[PDB]
Formats: sequence, C-alpha cells, structure tokens
Amino acid sequence: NVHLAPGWLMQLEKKLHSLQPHACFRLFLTMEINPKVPVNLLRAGRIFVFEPPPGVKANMLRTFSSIPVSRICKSPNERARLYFLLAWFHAIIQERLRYAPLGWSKKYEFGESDLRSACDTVDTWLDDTAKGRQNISPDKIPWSALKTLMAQSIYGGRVDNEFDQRLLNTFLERLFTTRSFDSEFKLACKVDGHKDIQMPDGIRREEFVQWVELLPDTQTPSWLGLPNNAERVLLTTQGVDMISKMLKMQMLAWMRTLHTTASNWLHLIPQTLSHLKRTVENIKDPLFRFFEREVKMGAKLLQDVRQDLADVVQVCEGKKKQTNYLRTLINELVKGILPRSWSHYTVPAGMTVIQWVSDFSERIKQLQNISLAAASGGAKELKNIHVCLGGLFVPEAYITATRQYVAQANSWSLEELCLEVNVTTSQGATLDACSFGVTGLKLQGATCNNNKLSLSNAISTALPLTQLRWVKQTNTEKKASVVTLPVYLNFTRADLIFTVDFEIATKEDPRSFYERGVAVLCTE
Amino acid sequence: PDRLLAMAHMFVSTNLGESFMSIMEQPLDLTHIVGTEVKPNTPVLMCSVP
Amino acid sequence: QPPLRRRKLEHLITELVHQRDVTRSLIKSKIDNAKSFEWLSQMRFYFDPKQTDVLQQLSIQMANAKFNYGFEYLGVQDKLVQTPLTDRCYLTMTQALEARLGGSPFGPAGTGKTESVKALGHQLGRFVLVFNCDETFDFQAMGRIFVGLCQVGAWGCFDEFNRLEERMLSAVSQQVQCIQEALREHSNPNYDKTSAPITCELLNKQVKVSPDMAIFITMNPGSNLPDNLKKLFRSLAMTKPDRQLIAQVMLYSQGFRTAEVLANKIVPFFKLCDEQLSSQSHYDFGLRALKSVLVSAGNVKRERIQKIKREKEERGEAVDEGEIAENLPEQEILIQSVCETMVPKLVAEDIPLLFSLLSDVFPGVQYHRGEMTALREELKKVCQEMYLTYGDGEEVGGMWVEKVLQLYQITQINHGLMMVGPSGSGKSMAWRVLLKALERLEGVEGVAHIIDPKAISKDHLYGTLDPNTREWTDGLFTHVLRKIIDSVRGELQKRQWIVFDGDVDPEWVENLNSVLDDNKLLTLPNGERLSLPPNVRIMFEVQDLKYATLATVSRCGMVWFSEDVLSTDMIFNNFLARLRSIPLDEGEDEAQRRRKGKEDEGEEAASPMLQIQRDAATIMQPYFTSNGLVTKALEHAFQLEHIMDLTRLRCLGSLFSMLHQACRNVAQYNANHPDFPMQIEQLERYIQRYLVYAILWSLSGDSRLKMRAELGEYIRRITTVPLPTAPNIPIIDYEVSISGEWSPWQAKVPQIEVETHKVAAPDVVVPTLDTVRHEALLYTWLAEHKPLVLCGPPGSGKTMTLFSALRALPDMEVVGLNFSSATTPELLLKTFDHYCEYRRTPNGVVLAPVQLGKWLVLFCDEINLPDMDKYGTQRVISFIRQMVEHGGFYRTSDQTWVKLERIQFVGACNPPTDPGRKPLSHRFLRHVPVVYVDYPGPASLTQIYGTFNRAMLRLIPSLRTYAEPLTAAMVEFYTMSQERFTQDTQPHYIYSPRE
Amino acid sequence: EFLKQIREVWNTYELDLVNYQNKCRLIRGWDDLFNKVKEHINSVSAMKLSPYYKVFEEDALSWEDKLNRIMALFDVWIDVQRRWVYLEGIFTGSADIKHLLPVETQRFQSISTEFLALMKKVSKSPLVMDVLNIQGVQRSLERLADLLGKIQKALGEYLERERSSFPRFYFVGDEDLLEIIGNSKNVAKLQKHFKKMFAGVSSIILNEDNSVVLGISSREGEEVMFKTPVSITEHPKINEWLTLVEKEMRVTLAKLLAESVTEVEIFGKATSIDPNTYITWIDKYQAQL
Amino acid sequence: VLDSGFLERMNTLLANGEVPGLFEGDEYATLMTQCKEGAQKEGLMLDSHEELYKWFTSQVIRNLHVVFTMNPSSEGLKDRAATSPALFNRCVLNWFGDWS
Ligand SMILES: Nc1ncnc2c1ncn2[C@@H]1O[C@H](COP(=O)(O)OP(=O)(O)OP(=O)(O)O)[C@@H](O)[C@H]1O
Ligand SMILES: Nc1ncnc2c1ncn2[C@@H]1O[C@H](COP(=O)(O)OP(=O)(O)O)[C@@H](O)[C@H]1O
Ligand SMILES: Nc1ncnc2c1ncn2[C@@H]1O[C@H](COP(=O)(O)OP(=O)(O)O)[C@@H](O)[C@H]1O
Repeated sequence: NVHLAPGWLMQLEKKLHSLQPHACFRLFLTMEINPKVPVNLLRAGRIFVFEPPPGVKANMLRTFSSIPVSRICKSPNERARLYFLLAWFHAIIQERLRYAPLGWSKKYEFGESDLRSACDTVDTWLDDTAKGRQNISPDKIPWSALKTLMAQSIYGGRVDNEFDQRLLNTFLERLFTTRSFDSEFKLACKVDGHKDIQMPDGIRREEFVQWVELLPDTQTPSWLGLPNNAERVLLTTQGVDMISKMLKMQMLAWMRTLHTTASNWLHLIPQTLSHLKRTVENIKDPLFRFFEREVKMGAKLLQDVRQDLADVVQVCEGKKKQTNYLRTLINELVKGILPRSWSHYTVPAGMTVIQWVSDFSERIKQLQNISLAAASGGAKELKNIHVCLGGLFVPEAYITATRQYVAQANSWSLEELCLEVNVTTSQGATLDACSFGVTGLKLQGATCNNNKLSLSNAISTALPLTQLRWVKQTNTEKKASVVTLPVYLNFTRADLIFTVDFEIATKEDPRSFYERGVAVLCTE
Repeated sequence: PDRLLAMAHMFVSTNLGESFMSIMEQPLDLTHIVGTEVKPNTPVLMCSVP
Repeated sequence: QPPLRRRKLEHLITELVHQRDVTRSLIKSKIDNAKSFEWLSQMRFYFDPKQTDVLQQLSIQMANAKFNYGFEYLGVQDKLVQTPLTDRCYLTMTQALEARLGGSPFGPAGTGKTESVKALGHQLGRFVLVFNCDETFDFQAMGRIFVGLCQVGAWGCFDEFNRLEERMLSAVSQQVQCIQEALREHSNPNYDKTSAPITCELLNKQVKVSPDMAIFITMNPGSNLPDNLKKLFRSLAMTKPDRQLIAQVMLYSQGFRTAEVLANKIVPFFKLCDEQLSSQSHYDFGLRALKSVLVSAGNVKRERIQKIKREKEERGEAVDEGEIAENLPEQEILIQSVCETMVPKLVAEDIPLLFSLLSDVFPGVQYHRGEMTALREELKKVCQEMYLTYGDGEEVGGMWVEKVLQLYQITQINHGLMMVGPSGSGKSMAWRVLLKALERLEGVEGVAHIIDPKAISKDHLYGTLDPNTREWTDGLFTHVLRKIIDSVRGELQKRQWIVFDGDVDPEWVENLNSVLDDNKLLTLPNGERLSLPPNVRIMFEVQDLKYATLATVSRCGMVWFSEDVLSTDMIFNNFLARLRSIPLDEGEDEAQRRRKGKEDEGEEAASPMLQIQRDAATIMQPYFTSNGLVTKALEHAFQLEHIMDLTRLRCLGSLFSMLHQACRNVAQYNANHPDFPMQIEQLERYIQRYLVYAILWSLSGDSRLKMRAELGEYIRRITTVPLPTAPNIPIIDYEVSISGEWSPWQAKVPQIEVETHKVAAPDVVVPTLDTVRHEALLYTWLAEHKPLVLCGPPGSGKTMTLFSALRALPDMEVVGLNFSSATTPELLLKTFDHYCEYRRTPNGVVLAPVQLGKWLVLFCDEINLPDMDKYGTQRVISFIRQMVEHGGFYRTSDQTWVKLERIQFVGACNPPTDPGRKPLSHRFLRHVPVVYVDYPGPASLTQIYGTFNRAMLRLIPSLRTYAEPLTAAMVEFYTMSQERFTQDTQPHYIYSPRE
Repeated sequence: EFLKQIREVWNTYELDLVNYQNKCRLIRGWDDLFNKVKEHINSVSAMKLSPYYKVFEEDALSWEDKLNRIMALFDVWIDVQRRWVYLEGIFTGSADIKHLLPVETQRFQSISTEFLALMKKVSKSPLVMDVLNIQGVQRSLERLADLLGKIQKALGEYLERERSSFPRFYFVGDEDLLEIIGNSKNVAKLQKHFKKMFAGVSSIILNEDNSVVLGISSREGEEVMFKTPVSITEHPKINEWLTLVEKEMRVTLAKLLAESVTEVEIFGKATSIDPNTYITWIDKYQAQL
Repeated sequence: VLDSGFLERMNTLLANGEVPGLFEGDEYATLMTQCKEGAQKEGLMLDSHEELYKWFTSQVIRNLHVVFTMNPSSEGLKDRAATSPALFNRCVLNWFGDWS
C-alpha cells in the first residue's frame, strides 16, 4: 500500500536511483491505481496491472476464500446457507456494477468492507437469535433484521438515488427470505428464458463451494436480472471508447481545418432568436413566463456562441489577435473538449463539441418555433404546443410551469395536483384543457401499448406523444399493477426530472421492472 | 457497433498474427519476468484496481 | 407561557409526535414479541436506579448497539423533528459505533448531517464538538482537541472535511486514522477487558482512548473520503431531508391546528421560490429558512391571540384561548410571516413573481401590510425637513417609504444588517431619514459613524499590536466601539449606528463575524473581548454582493434597495425644493440658520439669491415633471452609447449643478445692472435656453460628436422652446448669452497671432472652439467645486485645457498627481500633509491648505490606472468617493473625523476601452461629471496649427507665403497616418496632436 | 570611501530604546539593523576579491570581525528580548502564577533583575560600539537565552501537567488555561471559559463569598442545583474542585432524572392528565431531563 | 523592467521629471546640502530648501535622458502600455529590428 505516501515514494525513487543493488535483491511495490502516485516512480519501474477476474463465479470464489472456513462452520448450520446467500448477493451487485447506468444508476463503492460488515451483522444477529442451538428453524432466523440492516446501513449507506434503494430492497427481499431454504428456490429466473439457477441442496460450506465451482462458464447479464442486451450496450460503449482513445492517440496547418469547421458550425447554428413580447396579459400565464425565460437564456447563449465562433473564424483567417479567452477556446475546439463557456445547461458527461453543436441547433430551432407560435397566438398557442423535454434547458421548470398553469386556470391549489401520464400514438391527438403534449420521450427496456407497459428486449422504444395531465389528488390506494418509472434527463441517468407512473399489462412482475432498469429518458 | 471490439480482435489477428493477443490471455508468469528482464534497481510496481 | 417553558413544551411535543408515530407503526404492523426487529430498531431506553454507578444507570439500546448516558449537561438544545431520514442516520451511526467505526454522512448542504450527528450525540448525553472546516480553522489546536476527546470521551464532528486544504486534510486524516485504529483495538474479543490500556500516538505521546469517544467526518460530494480512512468509516447518504415532516411537526408544536395542510403548502412554495425567482447570492430558501419562518409564524399567531384577548378584556366579554385559536386564519398568519421575512430580501422584479407563486400555492389569501402610523407621520416630517418626496402605498415615493419601514423592522429584529441596493437607489437617504425620525419619535438621540472599510487598511481599522513591546493600538472600528462601550458622555443612552458605506470582501469582515454572530462579541489579537452594546447596530450600505462570504450574509438581515425605488420624479422634486430653499451665495452663514429655523418664517426674501432662484425654479418647473422634456431626453440618452457606463444620478447631478451655475450667472448680471435688473420675460427666455443647453451638455457630454448631434436632433424634435434657426449646425455648437437669444460659439473664437518664440511651448493655450466650449464647461463645473473628470484619447491636452480654464481663476493652485497601478490612498495622504495642515477647529479637525483664501485642486492624471484588488474596488477611488461625498476622512493616528476645506479633486482619464484602464465604479462616477475631450478634428487642427505655422514662418519674410499650404499638407498627412496605422496592427501606433 | 561610510554609519548608529509599560526600556527596529548588518558583512566579504583588495586588508578584516560580533550578539539579543517579554507578560498577568511555580518565578525574577540592570546599562550608552564593549555581555546574554528557554519549557510542562490532570482543559487554549489556573481567587473570571470546556454550562452558581459551588447555570438562565455542593475551600486547587463540579453535575443530573422518571411513571399510567400537574412537572425539571 | 515595482518610479520620473518619496529624511537633508551647494556653486543663490529642492529638479529635467531597450513583443508592449503610459507618451520610440 505504498500509494498512501507520495512524498515517501519520491524519496524511495531517488534512493533507488542512488543505490548499488545486488543481483538477487528485488523491490516489490504493491499499490492501488491512484493519481497520487509519482510519475517518476511509475517511469522507473515495471508496472503490472492486476484487475479482478470478471465473473459471478470468480466473485463467489474470492468471497468464499476470503472468509475463513472456521467462521462459516460456526453453529448453527444455517450460518453456511446465510453466508452463501450473502456472497451471492454481493456477487450480484458487484457484477451488476459493470453494466452502468442500466444496472446501477451510478457506480457505487461496493467493496470488501461492506461484505465484512454484512458478515459481522449476520454473525451477531444469528448468534443472538439461535443462542447456541445446533439447528434452528428457518422461520426463527431474523430475516427482517438482516434485510433492514443491509438495506439501510450496511449496503444502502452509499446509495443516494431513491430508485437504486428500491432496486436494492427488491434484491434483498427476493434473496433474504425463509423460502430461500427450500430445495426449489430459484436464485435467478429466466437466465435464457428456460433455465433457472437453483439453490444447492447442501447444508455445508464444502457443498456450497462445490456448487460454486460447478457454475457454467456461460454468464450473461440475465443472471443479474438485467436484460440480455445489457452486454451489447456495454460492448458498443467500449467500442466507442476505444475509437475515441485511438483517435486521441492519432492526434499526435490546423488553422485551415479549424476555420472550415467553425464556418460549417456557424452555417449550421441558426442566426437569431426573437425574445417574447412581454404583455400585461402574458405575464400572468406561467407558461409564457417559463418560455420567456427559456428564450432569453437561449438567445444569450446563442449570441455568445456565435460571437465566439466568429472570432475563432477571424483568428483562423489570420486577421484577429488571440486573446486569452480566445486562445483557450481555440485550444478546446482543436482538442475537441467541450468549452466551459458553452455549458450553461446540463449536458451528458464526456460529450464532444460536434454533438454539442448538433444538439444546440435543435434546441435553438425548437425555441424559434416556440417564439413564433407565441408571437402568432399570443398566449393560447403556448398551452397547445408539443415541446420536447430534452430540448428545454430546465425541463423540471417546465413541469412546474405546467402545474402552475393548471392550478391557476382551474382555481385549484398547487399542492392538490398529481401527474398522470397518458401515451397516445395518434398523430395530433386532441388535448384537454388540462393536458400538455410531450414528444421525444424514450422508454428503456419496455414497450407501451394502450398506456400499459410490457417487458421488451429492445434497446429502447420511442414514445409517440406523451401527454402530461394534472388531475386533482385522490386518496385512492395505488394498485398492485402500478409502477413508478423515473424520467432521467439523459442516457447517463444522473439527473432526475420527475417520476411518472405506469400500469403493468398482462402478468409481469413489477420486481422485474425494478431490476431490469426500466426508465424513461427525455433525450436518447 | 456492439461487435466492433470482437472485430478489432480479428483485424489485429489478421495484421500481426493470430497469437498476438494469445499470450495476454494466459495467466501472468512472475518467475521469468522477475528472474530476467528486470534490473535489481528497478522496483516492480504491482498496481491493482482498488 | 414563559420562553423556557415554551421551549420545553416544543421539545416535548416534538418527541411525543415521534413516539405516537412509532406506536402507530407498531400497532399497524401487528408486533407481538418484544424481541421482534420492528421494535428493536427503535431507540429504546432502560432505566435502572438500582445501579451504583450513575454513569451506568441508564442504557440507551437501539438495534444491536447499547450505549450509556454520559449525563452531560446540554442545556436547552434544539431537538430535531426526527424525520425518517434521521431514523436511518441514527441506525447507521449506531451500527457504525457498535462496530467501532466512525460515521461519515455525506450529501449536499442543508441536509442536516452535522445537526443529525450532534442530535444523536446529545440524545446519548455525550459532549459534542463541531469543528467548522472552513478557512476559520484552528489547525495548531487540533492535536490538543483530539487528545481532549480521547481523554474525556467527547464526540467530534467535522462540518465539511473536503473544504480542507491538502496538507491540513492529510494531517487531520492521519490523526483520525491513528485514533480510529486505537478505537478498533477495543473490539478484539481476545483483548483483556480487566486491564485495557488502549493508547494512541498523539502529539508524540501516549494518550488513553475513552471507549465512548467517537469521530464523525461529514463529507460534501461535488470529493470523497481519504484513502486511509475509507476502510474505517461507515458512510451514509443524506441526499434529501423530508421537509414536509420537519415543517408539519414544528407547526403542530407551534399551536397551528391545521399543521399538515400548512406544511404541504409551504414546502412546495419554498421550492418554487428557489426555482422560479431570479438567482441571487443572498436568497436563502434552505430548511433553516423554512424553520425560522415557521417560528416567526407561531410568534405572529400568538401575538394575534394576545391582541384579541386584550381587546376582549378591555370590553366586557370573557376570553377562551381555545375559542380564539379556533376562530383564526392560519394560512393568513403563515403568508404574513413569509412576506415579512422574505419581501425585504427580494429585488424589485421578483416581488410580483413572489406574489404570483404565493397566490398559486395559497389561493384566495392576501397579505395585509402592517402600517406604523406614528412612525409614518414622523417619516413625512423628516422627509420634508431634508427636502425629500414622501409617498404612501402607490403614490410617488411609496416604494422608498416602504423600504424605510422594512429597514426599521430589520433594525428592530437584527443587530447587524445590510442595505445592498445598487448605486443611486436611496440607501443613505433612507437610513438617515429613519434615524432622524426614530430620534424624534423615541426621544433618543441618534448618532451615526460612517466608517469606510477600504479607504484604510485592515490593520488601521481593527488595530495592530506592536511585535516587540506588545503594546496594543486601537483601530478605527475598535476605537469607536470602545468609545461607545465606555459611555463617558452617556453613549449607552444614544442609538449608535456604525454604517460602513463600503463594499464587502472576506478580509475585513473576518473579525466582524463574531460581532455579527449571536455572541455579539469582538475578539482582539490582544485578548480583550468587547461586548457589543444593545444600542449599537452594525450596518453595511454596499452596492453589490459579488465578493461577500455566505457567513456574513447569513449572519445579517438585509433590505434590497432596488433602483426602481428611486423614481426620477423624486430626484427632480428634491432638486427643485433644494433650489427653492437653500441659497447658493451663502457659505457658513445662512447654513446653520436652516437648522435653527423650523419654519424659516420672516426670512423668505433673505437674499436676492433666494428670490432669483425661486423665480428660476418657477420657470423650469414645467420641464421637470414626470412626462417632461428632461425625462424624455434622459430616456433617449440612456439608449445612446457613452464612453463610461451611464448612471441616471450622474447626468442628473451634472444638470442640476449647471442650472445652479445658470442662476448664479443671472445673479451676477443682476449685480452688474443695478438700474435695470433682468425681468421675468428675459429670465424665462434665458432659463429655458440654458436648460436646453444644459441637457445637451450633460446627457451627451460623454459621447462623441455624431451622437451629440443625434441627441440635439431628438431635442429639437421633442422640445417647444425656440432653438437656433441655422440649418446645418448642431445645437451643441451654440451658447446662451445673458440675453434671451442664442449666439454661435464662433463669435468667441478669435484668431490670435502667436509670437515667433513660444510657437510650440506648452503654456501656449491657443483659444480654440474646443478650448472655448470646454473652458466654459470647466468654469461652470469648478464654480460648483465638483470632482470634475475629463476623459479622452491621450495627449488630447485635457490637462492643458483643464490648465487653460483653471489658470483663469487666481484662487486655485494645481497639484498634479500621476496615478498608476502602484497608487494607494497613502499617496493622497502625503499630498495632503505636504500641501495642507490639520487645523483644530472647535467643531472638529479640519484639513485646509496653508495659503489662506486660496483653494486647492488635486489633479489626478490617470484615475483609471490604479489596479483593482482581487475583489475589485480600487482603494484610491474608494478614498475619493468617501472624501468627496462624506466630505472628509478618518485619520490613521488619532482615529477622528477630518473635514476638508477648499479641496477639489478634478482629474483626467483615459477611455476604458484602452488596455489596462480599469472601469470606474458607479458609486464614484455618480458625483463626478465626465467631459469627452476628443481629438481636435480636421478644421480645428487646420486653424490651431495654421496660427502656429504663421508664427513660426514669420522668421523668414519670403517663406511666409507658404504657411497655409504647409498646414494643409501637415493636416492631410496626419489624417492619413491616423487612418492608416491603427492600434490593431501594433499597440504603440497611437497618433495624437502632441506629435 | 566604502570603509569610511561603514565607519561613520556604525559609529553614529544608536539603538532605538523604547518605554515598555514604564517597566523598562526595550529595543525595536530589529529588521533595519539586521538588514544593515547583513548588507555590510556581504559587502566586506565580497571585498576580499578584486585586485585592489591588497591595500587596507587589516582594516577590512577587523571591521568584518566587528560585524560578526554585533551580528551574533544581536541575534541572541532579539531572541532574549522576545522570550523575556513573553515571560514577563505571563508572570505578571496573574497573581497565583508565582505560587504555582515557585522555582520558575524565582528563576525569572533573578533573570529579570539582571536583564533590567543590563537594559539600564545600555540605556546609559545607547551607542552600538559602547554596547559591544560591555565586559562579557555575550556570555551573560547567552546565559539569559538558555535560562529563559528552560523556564518557558518548564512552564509548558506545568501547563501540560495541569491539562492532563483535568481532561477538559485540552479544549481550551494556552493563554485561557493560564488565566483559569492563575485567577483562582477571582472565580468570577472563569465564567467566560466554561462554554468551551463543557456543553451547556455557561457559568457556575457560586456562594455569597465564592467559596462553595452551589450549582450550574446554563446559557439560557436554566440552572441545576447540586445535591451536595462542591466546596472550593476544602479543595482550593482548580483541578480538584473543577473535577468535583463535573462529577457532581453528573450525579445530580442522574438523581434528578430518577425523580422525574418516578413522577412521569405516575403521569403515564392514567387516562386523564391534569394540565396543572403536568405544567408543574415540566417547570420543576430541566428540559433534557 | 520585468518587475512592476520599479516601473511606477520610472513612470513618475519620466513624466514629472522628479520622483517624490525617493528623497526623504536625512537623505533629503544631504540632498539639500549638496543641492544648496550646487545652486550657489552654479550661481543660483538659494538657501530655502523649498526653493533649493526646485534647483535639484531644475538640473535633472535638463540633464537626464533615460533610454529604454525592449525586445520586440506585441503582448509585452501592450502590458507595458497598461502599466506605464508615459513610455509611449513621454518617451519617443525608435524601431530597428533585424539587420537588412
Ligand atoms: N424621498 C426622496 N425624495 C426625493 N429624492 C430622494 C429621496 N430619497 C433619495 N432621493 C435622492 O436620491 C439620491 C441618492 O440617494 P442616496 O444618497 O441614498 O444614494 P446611495 O444609495 O447612497 O448611493 P450609492 O449606492 O451610489 O452610494 C439622494 O441624494 C436624493 O437626491
Ligand atoms: N431532523 C431535523 N429536524 C429539524 N431540523 C432539521 C433536521 N435535520 C436537519 N434540520 C435542519 O436542517 C439544517 C441543516 O443544517 P446543518 O445540519 O447545520 O448543516 P448540514 O446540512 O450541512 O449538515 C438546519 O437548519 C437544521 O436545523
Ligand atoms: N488648442 C490648443 N491650445 C494650446 N495647446 C494645445 C491646443 N491643442 C493642443 N495643444 C497642445 O497639445 C498638447 C497636449 O498635451 P497634454 O496637455 O499633456 O495632453 P493630455 O492632457 O491629453 O495628457 C500640449 O502641447 C498642448 O499645448
């Protein structure tokens, strides 16, 4: 663990430079990947990278080898199956970490420390309940204690997103149950549609290790509960990353290329944005206020971007001096890094300048259409315009504006409104006085028919025309066939905008919906 | 695009021989690398993913 | 109830609500066994008085962990609402403590991480210390504090560990790692519990670690825990507190019967205030703000109950507290509290947005503003006394009086407060009038101590201690505070307001944080602790809040004086009243007589100055109305582009001073024509003509020739007074003589013939149209003794013109000062103590020039050059702003006020577009007019130098015939050179007339 | 001329003697004098080069010896002055600091007498050269530096002992701890530090003559009365009666909690609680209890 | 010149012809003693330091030509203009770059 002292690492590198080593002498520095390590030490050594071998079977083997045999052999004998269940849960979450953000909304720090804490919890609670008896009934096992402790503190401590907590609760409630001691318990269902992994019938640590060693080496994401296309998504992400890395490598005269690129960008980006005319009647309407803020911000950003691009073109033409801001902008445009100045609205992480221009052109065109409709209709057309949630800079503000408009128009208070989502495939469907059209919403891992969800293996499905209706809050209990889907701003699933509800069709378990990572995306 | 990696493997095999990546698959052999090709003044940095 | 019993009742209600919720959950879940985990997860208490040791008498068990009460006296602390997230926090923290691991909650700010940890520590009765990890960090004392924690078994909670700088973070992390390894050594089952001398290496010595001690590290991602502490700390996610429950329980504890509906309304309303309202630094809409608003709403409800009870007791009916409580609108009380707390902090644009959101969330309810009739009457009297416009509600000046009332409320509530309105908004005119009205109402004399914080160094403000002899010197603020505290002249019986009137930056407010805090104490490097007297009110009149730390803003109340408060009609009325009342010929006399005269009866015709200026004001009254010529001209001129940023008050002050000079010229003509003083017709013609001339030279004085002509055409199109009838000459090129008619400036442009010698000498001021229009303007502005500022390209001879105009008066001695990036106010101090002496008048110390009867003018050559600090606010500019507005400055030795006498601060400038020229602050540009001295121009150059060429070629009698073609050729070539080599090609390609 | 300028600037150089609380005459201006010394030794050392150095070598060497002597003497002098100022502030800022440290106060007293004598002697002849020519001033000044350091260290050791004897003292700084341990008779001066050592304790309720600690008052005026008051007179040391106050606070809080629980058990086992009795119980006991 | 500390004094000397604050205290006294000597030695009989000091500056403006050598750098020239306008106002600038 030499990574803890970078300064001592510098000193050791200098000492190693100034020594007379014997032939048999050798220095072994074991460390973890951390930027704190000196470049000098890395330059003067033979680096060996030791990643953990991927696989559920490998994870179970590592967990079982780490835990001492005598600890598992402790009475009662149910402790062995408890430890196997905990190891399987740990393997499931750690392997699921790789497939992100579908499996986990963000990569959490699930490591050996959480496993050790969970093992200590299991030991203490089983010792408390059993009192030393050689065998105890599975009913008497404190399942609620284990589920609560590994959902709230042991494993859910690092979980911040509520939907990740819901997924973790579903995992714990599916695994940690008295039914897990039955000879026919299925750890994971629908591995390939037919085969299901079954619990080993043994009651000893040796039997569990033997079963782990006999796991087929044909792992697919369906083992973890994910759809079978998660592997394909990860593979295409890795391919794109490899292309980008090799392109950065191939980066190692450019005035003309930058000039023509900037000229193409300036031609592509629309020229002007017309601000909304603030009238006495218009200011009262919440939709007009929100759209005026949107067009003001869009026009400001558009003018800034256009002026910067014009100055870049002038510099590339050899006619303008390079200011420090201009020099930084030129460097970022050359390297392809998105400039920090053009980032007043949330964007996906690691998003190139070309994609930023492509998205900005669409946003500005949508805002131009919004402004034209507002000018022509005054205020009535703003309620009956189909606006993409991705196109707006702050979609949550749009949701709030729709809520305010409904509350003001229908004289209802703003705290007594609940959002009901209805998806219509008909083109130009008639909009109620309290319904607002929405386009561009993408459903991940599911298909909607007659406003009823169904599990699908497709990468994504585009909702034709989402309709947001605000209806007065009713104390009717939520049905068992209703699922709450998050609506993330982009595919990174880092920003949560709002949570719609949907109705499950036919016979599909909402637990599968929670585990499959089904969600709605404002933009794809 | 999901098979771009598996096809780049094939392209590398076509260009630089089939067994170009084969040695990487086999488990690392510390014996030869530590006995030879490492100078006694060269620290062996055995970095691992946290 | 008494406040202490009130807090006990609030704590009891807050705990009983959680107990009721837990009992309801137990009943619903059908829990039968006392060992069921649905019960074991709750914080349970077991009391055993039979135990001999008092520290082990009570056991607090929850889930697996079981602690003992430390029986530490915690006072009347702040119980938490016990939101379900705190439940998770308590469970995770107790699980971590039972596993001998410190807890590390993380999340955004305002979540309640430190409070949740501190409340857990207090629930177990354990002393808890919170180490703020901001810049106010005591590194040198942390080893001692950690040794104390180990020895006494008190808890330790850090606020934001990531805010630490890398070395300090690493050192504290190493200490925490050692301490936590020592703690983990307690958990070994094989360890002998009979003898457990667990030691930790702290301060290079062995310290015993008490088993009850614990360390919590609060993290704020956006980063993570240090690598060495990742394997020893249990992390918890405080991503979002349940604001709905936090409010509902508190409102139910405040007596509000409909607590649930009120909470479910107020929480989304605060979210909407955070989102929809314009982003401002001072807007605080966190859970802390909601908690306060709720407490204030409870106070308002109890005040209403007491008012109703007292009113019924005055009459003959009985009083039932429950009956009055039932018949009372809670939503109205909550909205009134929200408006009272949040309206002053809002900008003008956001107030309608706030009311729209309030109507959306709270439909059908309205906020009635609580008026103070006695203070409002006093406001009117003081406003009239100082020539101000007072208005009620929607009248002219209603917004300003509303702002003054909000200021009074904030003074009543807080001890330290800030007015952060933009330049020329009425901040000063507001607090002066409020102080005078309070003095006249309460009978307590009001005294203000305007202490500029940037004109002097931090050492000169707070005092410095001598490194060798350890002697303590009192700084300006410390001296003022000590003088107030001592109360040698009954200072405790007067209302002392320490107005700072200077921008706020995180250097000189660091020592003020303790004063603005609830401690109301000032800590000196000597060690003396100055307690803030109750009557002292620290007050900050700043322009913006771009460089102010959140601590100072949060510790102080604030009223935003938006620029829309001060309507131009109020300024016009102020100027008209001041002209009608205050004479201009008067100096020391007729000045204190205004204070001596409550009504000034019998002194209406005190001087022909007063009569003549009353006539002039009557003449210009129909032009200063709301929809007048001046207002439309100003509205059009704001659209125009000017050399410096335009402020309404700058143009208004310049115009007012030039009209004052017009009436003074009228008085001069009256004094030079005793037989026939000018009549009403001639006065009307002259005053209208000079008003047009003054608008032209005040609004467009900053801009160039083409846009001066644009404004002249606009005035000609919108005015009714007859103008010069010549076809193609700008109206700016015309002057107004004493007679009614105009007269072209060219009549005052003689073609002088310079002698052979001094053909190009510096003192050769060749009178030219520029040196005539600008000389007349500089005479007008210097007769008013204003800090005139001239701006233009370099070498334009601004100093020379300035010199040409100023040397015509045998009373002013120029002391040229050259400014640069290294200039400091100490340079001005040296100039003062060189050319002036500090005479001790009975009223106070006065700085005057040595030469009696002669006025001093301090030429500042390059006002823009002095470099802005890392937080802006050029120090010398701030000094000039203080000393030309507050009419004085504070000494750095005696710490007493110095009032200037016969000092003017005329200066030259370069345009801000030139490199290295830092733009001037509006707070200083407001007083100073700006004159745009551009390059002479082709015709002026042809004349200005033709004369020069004839004078030079007079030496050769035969070559004098080519003087005109030579000048034509020179002017042409100079123009081609100027239009050929621009500054874009090279930075030094500047072609001025000096060449 | 460079030699002559050195000679004149040093023969006319006078120390900046300054009043110090009317106690003695001290010295400021260390930066200027040290900078002058350093510049001059630099110049003389660099003078050893150049072909013209061969003349007036002995004068340069003697002058360099003079600069080295003054440099060492005043390098020790500045530290001695700083240490003596610090220790004089400590040993006269309290009355009991002499009682707690008899050997140390006596050592500093003897040092301060000798140092005041030396300061009077330099005040008689504030010239630099006359200062240098004092008989064995360097030996005495080094002795002062060594002895002063010993007292300062021993005093720090005593402070550490006092902190280790009462663990809560680690929460309060050095100067405030010195004030606490030194103002033992002025018990009313300790109330400003209780908010740092304890949690809610902002003062202590003293007796008529400040000889018995009756109880504790919190920050809000809320108070607790000790079941058995702690006697300052019986345990005059700050350590003893402070530890006794803490222990008595814990014991009294435990007993009051026991009584409050006894009452609230009767309160709970009822179907109708009289508001008067409940308010009386709430008023009787502390909020946390 | 790279240090900005000396540039203020150089600018003041270039513009005014004398830099205030350079001569103070006993240094000012010795300046006046040599100034007075020089004034009377030059035949400019003067005894009052206020008039005598003027004599000192009177000799300087006429007898001090400061020559600034600066490698060609557009950005550095712009910063020099930003920190000292007298270098392009009082100082006439001459350009000769690479030899032909
Ligand atoms: N009630 C009023 N009626 C008429 N004129 C008023 C009134 N209040 C203020 N004014 C005018 O507004 C001017 C500016 O107000 P004030 O002096 O308070 O500005 P300020 O806030 O101190 O400015 P800055 O922010 O630039 O320091 C006053 O000098 C006065 O001419
Ligand atoms: N359970 C709770 N009951 C009442 N107020 C709470 C609760 N939890 C947090 N708060 C309030 O939320 C705010 C959190 O501020 P604080 O805890 O000091 O900082 P941080 O959120 O950064 O840890 C405070 O106003 C605190 O009183
Ligand atoms: N009309 C004029 N009359 C007299 N001198 C003039 C006139 N126009 C230009 N000048 C000359 O132009 C030069 C301007 O120098 P200066 O006053 O230092 O410029 P600035 O004030 O812009 O720094 C002086 O030599 C001045 O005499």
